[PDB]
Amino acid sequence: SEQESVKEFLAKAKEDFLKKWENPAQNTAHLDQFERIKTIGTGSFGRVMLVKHMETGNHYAMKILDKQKVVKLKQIEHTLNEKRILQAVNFPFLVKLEFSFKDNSNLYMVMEYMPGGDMFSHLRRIGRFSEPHARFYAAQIVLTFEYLHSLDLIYRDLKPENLLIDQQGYIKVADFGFAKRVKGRTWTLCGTPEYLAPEIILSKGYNKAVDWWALGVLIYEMAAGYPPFFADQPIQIYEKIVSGKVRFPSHFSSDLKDLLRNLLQVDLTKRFGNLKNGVNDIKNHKWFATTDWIAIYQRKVEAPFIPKFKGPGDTSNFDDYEEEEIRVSINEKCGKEFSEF
Amino acid sequence: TTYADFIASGRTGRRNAIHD
Ligand SMILES: O=S(=O)(c1cccc2cnccc12)N1CCCNCC1
Repeated sequence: SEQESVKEFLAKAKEDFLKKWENPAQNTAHLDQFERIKTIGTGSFGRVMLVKHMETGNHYAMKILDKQKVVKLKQIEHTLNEKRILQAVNFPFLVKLEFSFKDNSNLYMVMEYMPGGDMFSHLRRIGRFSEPHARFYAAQIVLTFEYLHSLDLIYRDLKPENLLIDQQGYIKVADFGFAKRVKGRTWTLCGTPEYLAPEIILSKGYNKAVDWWALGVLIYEMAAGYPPFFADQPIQIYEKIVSGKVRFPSHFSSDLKDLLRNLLQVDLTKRFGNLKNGVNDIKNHKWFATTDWIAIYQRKVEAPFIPKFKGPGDTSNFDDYEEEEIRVSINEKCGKEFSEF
Repeated sequence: TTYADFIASGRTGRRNAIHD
């Protein structure tokens, strides 16, 4: 019964996505419509600035990508993926792209602004989240991954740094630099070292299952306060990931441990989210027995934590960064490479 | 403790994505 309604939701959600996917929105604003206030982050590539749209007085987070820097880092195809996917999608725990445009020098992606900061800041500061607090957030990622994978999208960069906390204490996934629409396998080495599935490390050719492995890393990090595999250098992290051993805090409930052994499973035929019953092997698990999935989607569950509102354009929940000027050259750079943007 | 080893490690700040 439950599953047939999920099916119906997802079929309607796919029709919506396809229209925007085959016909992307393009050139929907211009830089001179925004007042630049402050740099509030750096992503996989580029920088993100608090801005204010003059015509509405809305505040937004604008990501700026230097087209020449993107070509040198061989991210052309990934940045086109990123804007094409983000303009097409629509789900409550995905940050919304409000405008996109480009000029002679840069690409711009203007997104809704979450003044509360990201899970990284809050997690590091308090040390670790309780299990109920961790499950509240995990549940949102489980549904989001359910939404994305049904559209044939792999996300490929789950980590606390990419999860914004809204004014209701719910998540928005906020960086799509590696998101990709693929049916079947793909091979690019990308993601963040602590979060990489063993099949990525081993140049093996992978699918959506790497997102579920990354979920296991996230849950563990939220509940332990540190990642399951850590070291001072990436190569030392990769050895630990491929070894196939993992150790849990003594405070993890036996159900948490058993969820996590099934997500951090090196064996792809045994890894939860991958099997015949897909996402329901996760959703029906015991660690999740208290979770009401519809109440999470609707935002009826009480959030464990609500960031302090110090205004629509307050930036105290982000760190300070170096301010680079936006330089727009008088000549067009990389026109052909980015024509579809 | 494991928490103490992590907190003394060089990877407690924001982690960059990797690539080819
Ligand atoms: O500055 S952000 O890039 C950012 C990106 C996209 C939308 C945003 C909306 N509100 C705040 C920050 C936002 N961000 C802070 C930590 C770095 N990782 C991604 C989240």
